[PDB]
Amino acid sequence: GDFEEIPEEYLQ
Amino acid sequence: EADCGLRPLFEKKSLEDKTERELLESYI
Amino acid sequence: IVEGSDAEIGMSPWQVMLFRKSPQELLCGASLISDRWVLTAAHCLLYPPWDKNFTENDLLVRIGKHSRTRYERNIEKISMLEKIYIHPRYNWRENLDRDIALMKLKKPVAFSDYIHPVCLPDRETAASLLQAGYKGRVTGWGNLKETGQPSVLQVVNLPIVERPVCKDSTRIRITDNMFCAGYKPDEGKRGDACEGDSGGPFVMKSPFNNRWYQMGIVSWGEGCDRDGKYGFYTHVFRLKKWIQKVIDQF
Ligand SMILES: Oc1ccc2c(Cc3ccc(CN4CCCC4)c(Br)c3)c(-c3ccc(OCCN4CCCC4)cc3)sc2c1
Ligand SMILES: *[C@@H]1O[C@H](CO)[C@@H](O)[C@H](O)[C@H]1NC(C)=O
Ligand code: NA
Ligand code: NA
Repeated sequence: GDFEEIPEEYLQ
Repeated sequence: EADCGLRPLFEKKSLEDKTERELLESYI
Repeated sequence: IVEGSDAEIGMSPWQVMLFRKSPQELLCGASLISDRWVLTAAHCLLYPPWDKNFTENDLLVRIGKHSRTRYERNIEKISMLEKIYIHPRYNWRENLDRDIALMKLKKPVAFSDYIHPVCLPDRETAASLLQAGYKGRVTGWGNLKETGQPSVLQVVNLPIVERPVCKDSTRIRITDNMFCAGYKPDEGKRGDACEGDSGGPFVMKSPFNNRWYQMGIVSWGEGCDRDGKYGFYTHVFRLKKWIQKVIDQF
């Protein structure tokens, strides 16, 4: 399946 | 690294993983 | 990994997942060689034939994982990349010769029971262990068959293959910078890396000092687990001078 949401801190 | 390649949950505790014996047995 | 088995927890603490920011997806395997350096295949980052050319800001490195899709809170560590270094002579136009890249993490990762670096081989270790018949280990979250995905990290042990046999199995020109591995059609055993596993480590455990060494990098193959075909790996020791150069200079 798809991946689980990772903290937003790692996407900026 | 000083302790590179020594796994906390295996080598460091002197425990072997399920199939590492397969590798070692292949090294004539 | 095709025909492998679930890895034990902490079995490959150097395993790294190359993760794409958007869309969030698994791109390749990689390995931790220090608190700030990750080793992978150049083809994971650059391969024009497939319109692939990722920069530092396009991805994340996830360390200490076991589950492929879950965000393992308090266990895994996600890091951003500061810089990517691809071998100046990486030959993507023809045979992936020198398929190797280094990635510098923005900040060092702290080691733990699940995060720990693998050793790079020395000339003597490579000479002693890189022999036909000797088995190495490959790990990854890649596909379970050529044509689905595992729930946790998979593992498979494979024997290094005689150079002539590697050469006679393909039309691609192979160089001294690669070696191949896998079982022969008559050996009655299977196994291979597959899509999503490339860039990952091929390791061996030295019987002299009990340490794990990364002898290869999953580089290329034609299909996954096909009879009479073999997986090709970048010869890490052969390219160690370049590795030390980059790390020492940068
Ligand atoms: O034991 C091994 C060793 C390495 C690999 C690799 C890497 C691998 C294999 C082959 C090549 C191509 N070769 C040409 C000759 C030498 C390099 C490269 Br680069 C890298 C596999 C793989 C297969 C398909 C894929 O995406 C399909 C999906 N794509 C459809 C088109 C774009 C997306 C991604 C990874 S499977 C496999 C098994
Ligand atoms: C790949 O991306 C880099 C950096 O954005 C760029 O300099 C280069 O022109 C691109 N294409 C190739 C084939 O390197
Ligand atoms: Na040939
Ligand atoms: Na095969």
